[PDB]
Amino acid sequence: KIYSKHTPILVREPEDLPQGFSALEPLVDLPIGINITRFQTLLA
Amino acid sequence: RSYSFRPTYGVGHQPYRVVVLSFELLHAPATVCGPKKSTNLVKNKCVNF
Amino acid sequence: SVLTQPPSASGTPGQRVTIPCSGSSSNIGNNYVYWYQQLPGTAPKLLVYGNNQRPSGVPDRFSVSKSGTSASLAISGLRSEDEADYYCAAWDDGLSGSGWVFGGGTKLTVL
Amino acid sequence: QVQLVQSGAEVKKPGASLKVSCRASGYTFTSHFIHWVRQAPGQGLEWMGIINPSGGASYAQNFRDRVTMTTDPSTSTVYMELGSLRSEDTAVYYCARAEGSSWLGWFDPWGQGTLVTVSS
Repeated sequence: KIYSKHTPILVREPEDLPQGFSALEPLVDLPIGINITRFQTLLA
Repeated sequence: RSYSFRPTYGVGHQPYRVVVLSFELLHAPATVCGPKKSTNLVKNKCVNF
Repeated sequence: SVLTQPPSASGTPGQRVTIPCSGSSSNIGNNYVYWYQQLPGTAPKLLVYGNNQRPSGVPDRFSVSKSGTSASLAISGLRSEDEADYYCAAWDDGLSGSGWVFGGGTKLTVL
Repeated sequence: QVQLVQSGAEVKKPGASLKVSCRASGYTFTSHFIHWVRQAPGQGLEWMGIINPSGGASYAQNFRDRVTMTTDPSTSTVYMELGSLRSEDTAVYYCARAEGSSWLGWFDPWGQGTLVTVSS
């Protein structure tokens, strides 16, 4: 399950994480059935 | 070894096309299912459709 | 000689002529039926093919129908020149060999 | 003219062989399959052999291992050799043709037919 929230709105300096709240709609479900314990991110 | 497919050979020697609709032994979540039926709509009645 | 065909046909004058062609489901039920008219001493000629399309220039006096695993040819208003030979052609599968086995031959007599 | 010409069977002697030449005219040889038809007196039609315009061939189940039959795409002619004659040869033979796709096809060309008679 991939509970996703793509928010194209912020106007503020980066600093630390902001103060706020918002839910996360469910978008992506895969019945892949495999077991994963290890992962990496795709750095450029 | 090779084949021998000629019109001389009768029934039982012509090639037969075979497809096997096997499945996993119900271990992973179900991802394929058959067709589902349908029923007309009834408004304001003690019906369980 | 698996196929069975009448040796001859008889009937009173002024009656419609009906010829039944019955076989199996492999050659008629599962395959198209070819209807040939053969003249005495002449090679057979294809007249009816596919039961849906007909060659141009053929009058519609003859009629053909298919029911179940059999077919019937109906001719209305028999004339003296209708005495000829008629052949059923279909693809059959035999134990010895599978192919296009035709009929034996039907002979008509007019008194 | 569009015609398939085949020479009739002549008289012969025991221990000899009969050669029949079938030639197609009026159309290209590599356009229609070549088919054999047999008709006995007072009997329907029987078929023996198949020769493709360019490819293999199908022999006769009953007349196998003793009939020479091949193809030659040079003169648009084919030759059939018969040996070990028998009284069963008394019939009329059609060296006919069919459509270019076999199975569901029209038998547009017909042959005159060769009368073969073997007797003692």
